Amino acid sequence: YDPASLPDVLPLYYRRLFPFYQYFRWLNYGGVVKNYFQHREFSFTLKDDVYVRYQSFNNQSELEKEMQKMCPYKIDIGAVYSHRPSLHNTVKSGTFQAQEKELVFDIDMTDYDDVRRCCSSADICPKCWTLMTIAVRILDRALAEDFGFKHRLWVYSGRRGVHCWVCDDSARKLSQAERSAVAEYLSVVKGGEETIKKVQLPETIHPFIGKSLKMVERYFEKYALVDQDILENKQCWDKVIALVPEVARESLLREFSKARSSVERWDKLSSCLEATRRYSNIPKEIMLQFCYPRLDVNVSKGLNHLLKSPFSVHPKTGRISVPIDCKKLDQFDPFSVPTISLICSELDNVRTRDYKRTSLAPYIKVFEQFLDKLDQSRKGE
Amino acid sequence: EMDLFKFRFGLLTKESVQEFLKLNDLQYVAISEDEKNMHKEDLMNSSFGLSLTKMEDTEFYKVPFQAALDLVRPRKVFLWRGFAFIPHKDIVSIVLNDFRAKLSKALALSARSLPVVQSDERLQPLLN
Ligand SMILES: [Zn+2]
Repeated sequence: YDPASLPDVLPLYYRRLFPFYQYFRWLNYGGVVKNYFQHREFSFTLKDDVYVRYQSFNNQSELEKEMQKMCPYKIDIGAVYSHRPSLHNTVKSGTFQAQEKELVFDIDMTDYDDVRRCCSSADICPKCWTLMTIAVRILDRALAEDFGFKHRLWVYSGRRGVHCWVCDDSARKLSQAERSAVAEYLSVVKGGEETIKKVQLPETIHPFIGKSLKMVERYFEKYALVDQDILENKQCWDKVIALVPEVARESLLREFSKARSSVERWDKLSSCLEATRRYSNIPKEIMLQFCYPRLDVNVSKGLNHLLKSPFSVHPKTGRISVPIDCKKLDQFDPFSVPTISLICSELDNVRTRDYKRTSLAPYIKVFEQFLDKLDQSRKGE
Repeated sequence: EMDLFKFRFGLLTKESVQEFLKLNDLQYVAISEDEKNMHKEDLMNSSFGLSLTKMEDTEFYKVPFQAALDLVRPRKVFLWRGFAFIPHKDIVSIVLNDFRAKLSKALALSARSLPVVQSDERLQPLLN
């Protein structure tokens, strides 16, 4: 993909591929609340990194128009305000307030850098994507069981991670404090680059942590012991040794000198820890420190946060921010995600059904199913 | 008024407390015994320092998680389907919040209905 080719393709996509009808269905939420779509904030990033916010639109036609006119490189969705953002200058000071917004989570592979060995920075590979695969299951289950949020849209971020939009009416009316509470409840791996032991579970395992460890276990052997090989050599297993009390460290080292496979080393570590009881949760702390999602509480706490819009185009990879089907999560491949160049090649190879002829169709289908569920909830209620 | 209310709440036995919470449609739980057995292990691991038999001797309440922020935030109460299961100090705070809201509204309305009372000389020397 040639990023110099981005300015050539962006218009066509925004003209014949961007799913505006479903997009308006989403952000309009069945028209129940008046001025809901009209008070939504958008922000655009144009060529040469020119940023504009407090953009609002009257209806789908105005949005389609101004978007096709601007051809933005980035589209971010923001809060629904007390008035129309376009007229925020006209609103008396203090009377312009963000009132409702989806509850959103951003999980970014870059935040896992201190604990992955295959890639670094913005590089991803099939060996590390399983971490995202774990996160979506660990988090989404909580959101479906502990909090009872029923309408959850998971979206690929385009490069390094995934976003989650929780769109239940209750989740859209949550205050800042309630959002911060939700984020802290879901958050376990606490600390920066200056801390080595980032998980310190108490004697009692809270049911949520038990279910997160249960989800982790299913994948741990493949991710950590086979793929990541977190015990390949001394430079790496020294870390895991650094994560357990010194008392057994020596006892482990000799054992790790006689083990040929990291699965064997894990068995040995588990046996040694079991023999050594307050430390019976130490293996769980290691698993969490290598597998549990990291959440930027600043992303989810603030109501006025602008997050990458679904079906955006990644300025560098060119991939489309496509929704991820929860059931088919295990089959999701971030490298097969349609790029803008591929879908423009597909478009120029054959009115409201043009996208069905591209590789974008199944993802718009997943989005349509999610919107159908939202409509059913709006009606039934 | 808030102070007085707090004191009185502080003097309420758990039974009486629940009665109050019901009569005003505050609906802070009360879980059934069958549901309690259904989530026995989860409840046991949720409440800190709760023994098996002692837990069998206790009854929880179901509250929307938006009211248990201070409990949920450090993960000291189980959440299931948007409701926290809170055992039998902080609750008074929530009750008081509700009370205060209501009372403020009421005072506003009363200040709006003042002209009707000023004409009653009998009650003017007192109230004014
Ligand atoms: Zn990798």
